[PDB]
Amino acid sequence: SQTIALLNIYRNPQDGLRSAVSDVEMQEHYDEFFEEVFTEMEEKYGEVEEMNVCDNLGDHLVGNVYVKFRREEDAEKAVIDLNNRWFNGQPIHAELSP
Amino acid sequence: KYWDVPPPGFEHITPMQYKAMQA
Repeated sequence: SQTIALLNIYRNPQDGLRSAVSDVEMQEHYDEFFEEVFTEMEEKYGEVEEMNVCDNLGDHLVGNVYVKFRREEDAEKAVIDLNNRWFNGQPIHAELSP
Repeated sequence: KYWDVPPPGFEHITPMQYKAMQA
């Protein structure tokens, strides 16, 4: 497989005007996170074909990250190295995703 | 900001040794 999955790596615990402000901050926090992960994927593991940060239950609280590397080789090596790294105070749980 | 930031107090063991204790 060329795709790897970083399990529950995207965390995010805690009117009208409040909703709009909340939407913006979440979006900016999402984009910051994305760039953060994407850049590292390309910098140390290889060329990324596709990448997405998911919202598992739909509550924006937790999500997986999927990275499709152009090369099956890069993917397999990323999984091994990533499983030996920390991310935001938690160990990473990497896995090849069929 | 995120990369390689270990849980407080566990910088001296590896992520794999930390995960081994999770259940």
